[PDB]
Amino acid sequence: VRWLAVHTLAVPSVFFVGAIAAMQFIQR
Amino acid sequence: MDGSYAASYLPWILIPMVGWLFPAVTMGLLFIHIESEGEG
Amino acid sequence: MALSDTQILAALVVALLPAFLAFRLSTELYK
Amino acid sequence: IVTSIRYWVIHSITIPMLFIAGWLFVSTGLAYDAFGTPRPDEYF
Amino acid sequence: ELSGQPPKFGGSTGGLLSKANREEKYAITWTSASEQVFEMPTGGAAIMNEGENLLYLARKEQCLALGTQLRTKFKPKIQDYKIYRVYPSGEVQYLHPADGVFPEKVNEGREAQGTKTRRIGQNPEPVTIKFSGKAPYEV
Amino acid sequence: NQVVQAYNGDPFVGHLSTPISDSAFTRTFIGNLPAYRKGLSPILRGLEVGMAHGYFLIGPWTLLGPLRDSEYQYIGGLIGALALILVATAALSSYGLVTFQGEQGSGDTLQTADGWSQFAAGFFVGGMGGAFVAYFLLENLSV
Amino acid sequence: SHSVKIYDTCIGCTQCVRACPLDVLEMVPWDGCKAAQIASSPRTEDCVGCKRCETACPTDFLSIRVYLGAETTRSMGLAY
Ligand code: CLA
Ligand code: CLA
Ligand code: CLA
Ligand code: HEM
Ligand SMILES: CC1=C(/C=C/C(C)=C\C=C\C(C)=C\C=C\C=C(C)\C=C\C=C(C)\C=C\C2=C(C)C(=O)CCC2(C)C)C(C)(C)C[C@H](O)C1
Ligand SMILES: CC1=C(/C=C/C(C)=C/C=C/C(C)=C/C=C/C=C(C)/C=C/C=C(C)/C=C/C2=C(C)C(=O)CCC2(C)C)C(C)(C)CCC1
Ligand SMILES: CC1=C(/C=C/C(C)=C/C=C/C(C)=C/C=C/C=C(C)/C=C/C=C(C)/C=C/C2=C(C)CCCC2(C)C)C(C)(C)CCC1
Ligand SMILES: CC1=C(/C=C/C(C)=C/C=C/C(C)=C/C=C/C=C(C)/C=C/C=C(C)/C=C/C2=C(C)CCCC2(C)C)C(C)(C)CCC1
Ligand code: SF4
Ligand code: SF4
Repeated sequence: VRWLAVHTLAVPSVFFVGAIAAMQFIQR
Repeated sequence: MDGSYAASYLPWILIPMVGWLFPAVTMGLLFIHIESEGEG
Repeated sequence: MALSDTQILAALVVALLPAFLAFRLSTELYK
Repeated sequence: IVTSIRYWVIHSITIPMLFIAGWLFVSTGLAYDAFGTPRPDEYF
Repeated sequence: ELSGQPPKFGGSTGGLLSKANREEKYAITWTSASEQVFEMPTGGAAIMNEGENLLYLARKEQCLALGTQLRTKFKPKIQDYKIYRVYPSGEVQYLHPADGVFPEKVNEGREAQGTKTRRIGQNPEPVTIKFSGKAPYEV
Repeated sequence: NQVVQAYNGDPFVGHLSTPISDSAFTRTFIGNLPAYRKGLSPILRGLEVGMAHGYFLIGPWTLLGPLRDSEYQYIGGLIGALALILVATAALSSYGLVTFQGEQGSGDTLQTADGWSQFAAGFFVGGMGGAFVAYFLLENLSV
Repeated sequence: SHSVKIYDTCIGCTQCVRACPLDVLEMVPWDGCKAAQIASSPRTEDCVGCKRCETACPTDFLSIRVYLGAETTRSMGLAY
């Protein structure tokens, strides 16, 4: 349903963008 | 707040970014840069 | 007649280019 | 009504903790370990 | 290392801070013939012992102010005060007096550094030494 | 008799002994705080500190905030507390990044880059926990 | 640190040395004046630029000049 249709994309995207945000700092 | 101009949703997100997100990010980066020791 | 929202979005997309050019110029001037 | 309140509460619990979970996952030695990606020190 | 016998003082809040044990501190030692009262440059008055005394301060100016007070504000004057710089690693550098003779009087063995051989009115013009990273006095 | 003397036996330091600077009750109460306790991991220190500091922040917006009149009152307080704790964690992380980026020691595990980062993460999660438990206590029904 | 320079107009009057509170100046032997002594600044790294030495100088304009430059912990007179 619409609930899954939105959450299946939303719930990993925030995780991934937080990951990339941290990688933007982990670089020496 | 809302208006009758086209794309009325643009201020809703643009103004908070230019008011909170952008200043927070630039002050954070500037604070990090001005404090990096060495390489004078 | 008033502008269309597509015009506003296109204006933002166009304004993306001077932002990138300004970033490049500032980084060049930093050297 | 109360439904919007619960919607806001549910969307406030999860988003920050998810972002911070991602930040913690890649900040510690977990991203390299799980995915097999080598850390820059080991490179030869 | 150094001597001891600190002056009898009740302490104050105007003394040392973190820098003392992180960057440097200063020590001043002197021998007094009587157990008397002097004025601490950090606020308040303290009793200095009869014999040798050692005092730790945070700035060289404070040590030299106490030295001035010792030299001038006592009828039996004090001329043997010594000022050292105490590094956080325990290394102690003897600062004042440099050669043991007071700087106010001429003495042999000095190098005469910092002296220009010209008048202050004969300094080079700023424009002529442009793009040299030096001001007119530096040349 | 004299309740005021030198600070920890050295008068020449810039401090004085007071019934609140080195009293037994003062040292006992301070030494047992989460930021100063013994044998506590930095992550758990941060969790404990953040729990309280986010619990108490729920107050002012609920009673004085712009939404205090409406039913969206405790929610407004919760949102304000969450935003404040988020900005607090960002500031903590920035301080940790800029402070201990030089030489690293393990004499104090809080005063090191990894220790401070763990402190910040635990502080974040504790802030969320405390703010949410405060909201659950204050907010009526909604269950 | 600040730079303290002594020019050839000094008369060996020693006022500058006594006026200095941080022990930067010194009296050295010389021949260009009647007093046969001149001022030197061996410890300029301890000078705070308080300009007391210049205020004590009696010669026309100043035989001793102080130019303020890079500020360190010593030259800023910090106790913390
Ligand atoms: C320098 C020119 C300028 C200025 C002062 C403003 C000012 C404003 N714009 Mg605007 N805008 C501009 C150019 C400008 N605009 C241009 C060229 C575009 C086309 C892309 C837009 C598109 C635009 C939209 C779509 C919206 C605004 C909005 C706003 C208002 C919200 C605050 C803001 O700027 O953030 C938002 C504005 C932006 C993110 C625009 C990007 C900045 C432009 C493109 C370049 C500015 C560069 C500038 C020279 C940098 C100088 C640095 C200096 C301070 C040191 C504010 C009155 C909002 C509004 O009206 O709310 C009611 C809104 O929704 N602007
Ligand atoms: C809005 C401000 C505010 C408030 C209300 C609190 C509240 C709290 N903090 Mg907190 N904190 C704050 C800002 C604040 N914090 C800031 C800005 C920082 C950054 C440095 C911290 C860092 C911090 C740490 C690191 C810790 C706390 C802790 C605590 C809790 C225990 C109280 C405490 O620290 O002992 C009270 C405060 C002190 C003992 C500090 C000295 C305060 C002065 C000197 C008191 C003067 C004495 C005087 C004689 C008293 C009588 C005066 C008058 C009544 C006559 C409590 C929930 C502790 C905790 O986790 O608890 C669970 C803890 O370990 N805080
Ligand atoms: C000190 C001055 C002051 C005070 C007390 C207030 C008070 C208030 N303002 Mg306001 N404001 C001020 C100056 C002030 N304002 C200024 C200068 C501006 C800009 C010109 C604004 C702009 C502004 C806006 C735009 C809005 C407010 C709003 C509010 C209300 C709720 C939001 C709030 O502040 O709580 C939120 C909570 C905090 C800001 C943080 C709480 C800080 C805690 C309580 C400190 C406690 C310290 C602790 C006790 C130390 C002891 C610890 C010990 C026990 C261990 C509240 C009545 C909002 C409103 O409409 O409400 C009616 C709103 O929308 N203000
Ligand atoms: C365990 C995690 C989550 C749960 C259980 C959850 C639950 C829900 C529920 C019950 C709804 C229905 C309310 C509504 O549609 O108005 C909803 C809607 C929504 N959720 Fe989540 N949520 C979670 C996480 C997230 C996250 C992290 C995002 C990030 C963007 C997200 C995005 C959305 C969006 C955009 C909607 C609106 C749907 C619509 O308008 O059709 N969700 N969520
Ligand atoms: C008690 C204590 C200590 C002593 C503290 C004392 C005596 C006083 C402290 C007072 C303090 C820290 C007050 C703090 C006030 C904070 C305020 C007023 C914050 C306001 C925030 C607002 C209104 C935010 C608004 C917004 C948010 C949250 C956003 O994210 C963006 C939007 C917006 C701007 C609206 C010390 C000794 C410092 C440490 C010890 O551990 C604990
Ligand atoms: C992707 C995409 C979309 C959205 C696009 C969006 C959202 C675009 C946003 C654009 C923005 C936000 C543009 C911002 C522009 C900023 C500019 C042009 C800044 C210029 C600065 C200049 C010229 C000079 C600065 C300076 C110089 C030179 C220095 O040396 C130092 C001082 C300083 C002043 C800094 C949508 C979905 C619609 C459609 C699909 C494609
Ligand atoms: C980009 C752009 C631009 C620019 C902009 C800028 C540059 C901005 C800045 C920004 C900024 C500048 C920001 C700021 C912010 C801030 C904040 C956000 C703050 C907050 C605060 C608060 C929150 C407060 C609180 C308080 C206190 C502290 C005390 C008293 C009380 C009260 C509560 C009030 C322009 C215009 C050209 C336009 C185009 C684009
Ligand atoms: C521990 C703790 C805490 C604390 C925290 C912290 C410690 C914080 C910090 C914070 C910080 C530490 C922050 C910082 C900030 C910064 C800033 C805000 C900056 C700004 C900037 C600017 C202003 C800029 C300027 C400029 C420059 C510099 C150059 C160019 C130009 C310009 C102008 C741009 C809390 C309370 C939470 C709680 C409890 C625990
Ligand atoms: S005060 Fe002037 S004239 Fe006298 S000794 Fe010093 S530099 Fe020479
Ligand atoms: S400026 Fe002050 S500290 Fe420097 S030499 Fe002159 S009197 Fe001494």
